[PDB]
Amino acid sequence: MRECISIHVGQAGVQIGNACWELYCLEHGIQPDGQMPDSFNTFFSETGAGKHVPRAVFVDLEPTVIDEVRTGTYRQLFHPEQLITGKEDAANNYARGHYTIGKEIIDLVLDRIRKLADQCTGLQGFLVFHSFGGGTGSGFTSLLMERLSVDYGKKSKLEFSIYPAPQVSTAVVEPYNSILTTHTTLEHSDCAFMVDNEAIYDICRRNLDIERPTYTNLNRLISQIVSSITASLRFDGALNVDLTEFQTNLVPYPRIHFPLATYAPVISAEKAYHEQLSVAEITNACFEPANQMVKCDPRHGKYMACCLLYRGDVVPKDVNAAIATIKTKRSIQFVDWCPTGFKVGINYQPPTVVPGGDLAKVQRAVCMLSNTTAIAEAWARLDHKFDLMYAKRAFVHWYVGEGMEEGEFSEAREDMAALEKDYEEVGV
Amino acid sequence: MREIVHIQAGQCGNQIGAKFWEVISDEHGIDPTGTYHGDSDLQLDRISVYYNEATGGKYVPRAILVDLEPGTMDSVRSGPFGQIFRPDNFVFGQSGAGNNWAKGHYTEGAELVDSVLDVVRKEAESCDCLQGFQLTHSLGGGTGSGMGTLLISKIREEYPDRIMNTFSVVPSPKVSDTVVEPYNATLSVHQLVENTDETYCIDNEALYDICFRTLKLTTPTYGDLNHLVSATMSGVTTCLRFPGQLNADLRKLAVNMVPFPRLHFFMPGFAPLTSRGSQQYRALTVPELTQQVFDAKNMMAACDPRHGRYLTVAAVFRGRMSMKEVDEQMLNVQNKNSSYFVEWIPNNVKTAVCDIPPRGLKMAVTFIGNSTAIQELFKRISEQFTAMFRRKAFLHWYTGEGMDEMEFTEAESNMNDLVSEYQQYQ
Amino acid sequence: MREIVHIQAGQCGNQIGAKFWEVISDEHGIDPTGTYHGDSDLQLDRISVYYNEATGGKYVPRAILVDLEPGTMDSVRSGPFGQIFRPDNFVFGQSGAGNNWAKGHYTEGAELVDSVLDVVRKEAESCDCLQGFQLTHSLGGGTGSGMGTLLISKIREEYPDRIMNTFSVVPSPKVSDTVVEPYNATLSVHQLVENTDETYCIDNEALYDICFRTLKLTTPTYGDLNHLVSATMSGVTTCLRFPGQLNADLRKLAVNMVPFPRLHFFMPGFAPLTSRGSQQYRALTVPELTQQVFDAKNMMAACDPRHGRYLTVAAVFRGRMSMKEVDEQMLNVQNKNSSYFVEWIPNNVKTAVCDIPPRGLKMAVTFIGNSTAIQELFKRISEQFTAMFRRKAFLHWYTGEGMDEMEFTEAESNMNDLVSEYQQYQ
Ligand SMILES: Nc1nc2c(ncn2[C@@H]2O[C@H](COP(=O)(O)CP(=O)(O)OP(=O)(O)O)[C@@H](O)[C@H]2O)c(=O)[nH]1
Ligand SMILES: Nc1nc2c(ncn2[C@@H]2O[C@H](COP(=O)(O)CP(=O)(O)OP(=O)(O)O)[C@@H](O)[C@H]2O)c(=O)[nH]1
Ligand SMILES: Nc1nc2c(ncn2[C@@H]2O[C@H](COP(=O)(O)OP(=O)(O)OP(=O)(O)O)[C@@H](O)[C@H]2O)c(=O)[nH]1
Ligand SMILES: [Mg+2]
Ligand SMILES: [Mg+2]
Ligand SMILES: [Mg+2]
Repeated sequence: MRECISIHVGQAGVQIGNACWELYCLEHGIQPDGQMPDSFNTFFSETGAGKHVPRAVFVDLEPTVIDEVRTGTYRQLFHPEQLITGKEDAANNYARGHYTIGKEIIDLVLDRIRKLADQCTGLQGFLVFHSFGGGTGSGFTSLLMERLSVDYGKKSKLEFSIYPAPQVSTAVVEPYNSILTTHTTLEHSDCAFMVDNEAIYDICRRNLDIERPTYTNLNRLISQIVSSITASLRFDGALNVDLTEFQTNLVPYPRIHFPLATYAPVISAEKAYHEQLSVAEITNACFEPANQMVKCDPRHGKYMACCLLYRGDVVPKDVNAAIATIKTKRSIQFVDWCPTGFKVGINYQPPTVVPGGDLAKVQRAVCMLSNTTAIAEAWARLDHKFDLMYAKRAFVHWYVGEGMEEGEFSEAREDMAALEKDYEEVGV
Repeated sequence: MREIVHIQAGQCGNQIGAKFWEVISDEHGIDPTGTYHGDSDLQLDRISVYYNEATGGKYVPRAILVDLEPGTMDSVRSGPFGQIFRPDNFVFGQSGAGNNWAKGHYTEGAELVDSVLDVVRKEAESCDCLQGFQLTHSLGGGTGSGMGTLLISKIREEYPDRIMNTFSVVPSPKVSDTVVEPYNATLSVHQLVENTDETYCIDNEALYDICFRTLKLTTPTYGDLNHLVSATMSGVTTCLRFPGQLNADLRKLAVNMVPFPRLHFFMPGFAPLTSRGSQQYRALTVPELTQQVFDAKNMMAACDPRHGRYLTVAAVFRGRMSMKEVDEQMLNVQNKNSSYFVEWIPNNVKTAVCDIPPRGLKMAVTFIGNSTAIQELFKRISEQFTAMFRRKAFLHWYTGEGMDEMEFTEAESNMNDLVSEYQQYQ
Repeated sequence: MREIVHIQAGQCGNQIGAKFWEVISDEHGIDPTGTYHGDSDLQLDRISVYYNEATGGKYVPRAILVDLEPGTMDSVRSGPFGQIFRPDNFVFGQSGAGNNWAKGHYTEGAELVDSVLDVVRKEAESCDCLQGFQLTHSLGGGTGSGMGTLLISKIREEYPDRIMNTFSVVPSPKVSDTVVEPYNATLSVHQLVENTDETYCIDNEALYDICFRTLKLTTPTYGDLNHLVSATMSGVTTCLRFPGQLNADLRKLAVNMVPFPRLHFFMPGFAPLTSRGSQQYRALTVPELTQQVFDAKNMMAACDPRHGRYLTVAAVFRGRMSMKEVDEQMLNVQNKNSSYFVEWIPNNVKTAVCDIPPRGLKMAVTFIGNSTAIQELFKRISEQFTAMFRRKAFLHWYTGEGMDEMEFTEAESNMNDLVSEYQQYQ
């Protein structure tokens, strides 16, 4: 009965999405052909007799990344109506994606979305994968987001965004991109989750013991996290956490809706034999500064709310104990106005593992999405970066050429600045 | 989808093209007749960008060859992959410039250009959506400079919304071919300021240096140089022609490395460069590739890069690489050289990764930098011009074509201004 | 059903016919004796339109050959497919015009015409329902002009309800054969205004141009020209002789491309035209065919078509083609060239498609246009006439046959009026 629509924007979204799809397929016992040799009804619709098509829309302004899917193993899973393709790319620019190029493609996709959306009956909410630093992932997303409030509004939305790093970042004009695209995110998006590549890389190195990671290792990691959000829908545990419920729980104010994720345990195949995975230990792992998905400092931060989601072999008896222990500890700390700050989910289904996967096959797993003042400090340096770039009108002429007025920049920076103080106000 | 027609000019540019084209064919697997013999399927999905699929499965190069004399076009036909080119596209005159930009730009070139201005249109029509034009010529003489310069500005009237690349060869102080280099350079650069989007300034003096020490070649020729230069070209447009984990096309690159309107001159670089001796013993890994790349003597522009700071920096890596290995190295380099990167544009790095490598080599690196050390290249030229222009020497050849002595100082002033723009932000 | 008898005149026209006939035979598969050797069955269902089926399965050409001297008829018999022609149909005199329209139209031609006026009748009787006459001659001399002109008007008395085609060759300024071209042209055109339904104005100056550049032929002859010209003829009447997805006969074409009574002069064009070099590398697809077709230098009329607008435009395509590919291209062209099509007749295009192509070629395009650029062809002629007529030069040859100096100005005036009709609607 329940249903949810996935959207994938830009190259990053596409790249991430494939892995997720694969994971999903693995979960429900479906080969690339789309015929299974119920629970899966949410993401897959059964066409006629034994053809499982995904709830998906891949947008891209190049053909390269989309044609990668059309020629590979998952050629049979999708059809050309689902896979939309542009001509001229975003070219790592917000202005190209939103104003000039964005008019033509969005129109095509909205109809498609409607066709997909009206087919399903129980719309839970949307998922939108992209990157803030990316061209298509910023300019188009903003447009798209704006559009989606007209047709739906109250129907929920989520987005798992690749946040830019201060040290290890693979593009020069990223500062600009972030600042602009966050203007639409505050008004339209209900709750956006944030991940940083640098953070991931460290995790990959230290715990998995693979000193040569590439994007395919990160994508897999991300997919697990994604699953851990939607695992409550597709399987019937003793206690359940729907998306609306989650939203109600984690997000306190209209301005703040930027929690950060974390995932544990993540360890090698050889390390699983020695390491006795206890519940308490895994709980601890979520609160460690080393295992966070964003470059942040939990020591400075304070958790307003955070939603735990267990899957595998778990029961409430020791969960309670775990909860209590954390509360007792003073290294972890909360804001004065929130005495009780957790939302706890359980699931019987164990988390699956991919053929030739870096992660070990485990009984238990955890995913904590914490709203905090730790991520408030992350944009203070972003602003600084941005400001310097702007101060001498660097890279501005390109933007101007694409139809961006000069006041736009003023609007987006000031707003950002204003927002930074909000966290402070809340946490006083 | 996304096509790029290629233009060529001058004695050197044409030669470069001849090799470049060959190299590109080798990369995809096209033979002298044109019929495809390759095995890897991904060579055929982006064949359309540099090859029109003609009748009978015989692919043809989307090119325009220009010259003011018929001499250079003889050896291009007789050489390897001269038969692949279309007979229609060759354009040539019977007069010749005579190492004079005044003759080349106004009188001699303007009679020939109207044939090319009709030929390019057809090419444009042919492809679905053209994204930009590549151009290959010299600034030393009059033929490649005067013609190409004349052409490139008239493209901006018809096609204002397209990206414009220019692969030039500027003069050196030591290896001076002609006497009137300062003149030609001074006037040819003027038009390349406002009309172009990006330009790669190559110099032969550096190439020679690269050859003698690094490659350990006992008897270099121009062929070697051509091969080298072509490699760079191949590198920049690799992301269009093949798939990758992180793709970066031309427009993106332009956006990233050109912060201001008038400061867009780049300096190319290539790695790994290995001799027969160093092929065995050099451990080709990412860090190694990196360090070699940022050396002052490994550049193709004959300057001292360490006199000033890099405004921006980008790289295009090829072959399968781990990203934590790739993205860290750059960061490390930046950390090391905190006095050789601009401070008010923090995070100067741009990276791109392709899955299909060059045939033979495991990995490769194409370095495109933007620096304040291009002042040294221009300053010398300016000085030379001053030395020349003081006594009005070699002037009656230029004044004979209807050019006032003010018209020299108009361009000179512009050049000076351009030069100053680097010393504003240094 | 639906037959067309062919008429020929003049030294050039006859030659053209000789080749045209051969080409048509080749197309259907008729041999020198006349017996059929072909394989494709659709060549035999419309054989009746250009060939009477005689006794013993030997087909014969429905033709009339006219001349004022016996010289040209010698080489026609000795050449290829001279034996197919019927001995009865050859008509010839012993006098000759001598490059004079006055001698040709009144004295010399009127004695010969009464034989032809009896011969054509028989031909007419023979077929079930004749739909029109094709006519091939020149306007430069006196033989092809004076005779043909004399003839064509007397057909309108007997057969007023039939379509009338005329394939002429008007004079060029550079390649001037005779001195008295302006005279002959001026007088010969007068009668072709009111009497004809459509006329194709060919010029050799353009043909030469076409040959040198496009076909890359080192040693052109008149044979080549003949071959070319004949192709056009073959193209226009393809829909009658073979089946098609969208058929277009002569009458339809006439209706479409002749908006006004006095403006019916057309300009022929042919594609694809390819050399030995361009045969391999040119991608023969519909768009390619289109673009080439509308080029100013690809025309058979030596003018500048882009000085004015096309009043109407039609095309006849051959071989199997997708219609969305075909019908779109024209539209695209129209969109592009919004300043080179008349605005108050929106949608100027006419298309026709045949299933049977030419032997060897995959596709073909015959371009028939009606433009205001025919002013340039006539204007020059008028000027020349004026230059000549001012001093009464070369007049005693014309006045000797009983023609007043007023009778020149009567035709001249008419010509002027005709010329003006183009500049009314430009
Ligand atoms: N990398 C290469 N550089 C070359 C080659 N030939 C010449 N050059 C360099 O280019 C400079 C001369 O360039 P050109 O001969 O093309 C001058 P241009 O053709 O534009 O005018 P004309 O010589 O009057 O036709 C000179 O300083 C040489 O160092 C070559 O084959 N490869
Ligand atoms: N396409 C061709 N054009 C020709 C040929 N021969 C001549 N011509 C052209 O036609 C023009 C001469 O035409 P004619 O010789 O037929 C003049 P006509 O026969 O009517 O009178 P007489 O020559 O007095 O018999 C001249 O301008 C030539 O350019 C030919 O074989 N093919
Ligand atoms: N974690 C992760 N990050 C990625 C991946 N691909 C790209 N990124 C990040 O996203 C940024 C680049 O954004 P892209 O998605 O390439 O840009 P885009 O929005 O597609 O715009 P165009 O490239 O112009 O089409 C970089 O900072 C990368 O670090 C991936 O597979 N995994
Ligand atoms: Mg992209
Ligand atoms: Mg030269
Ligand atoms: Mg004659």
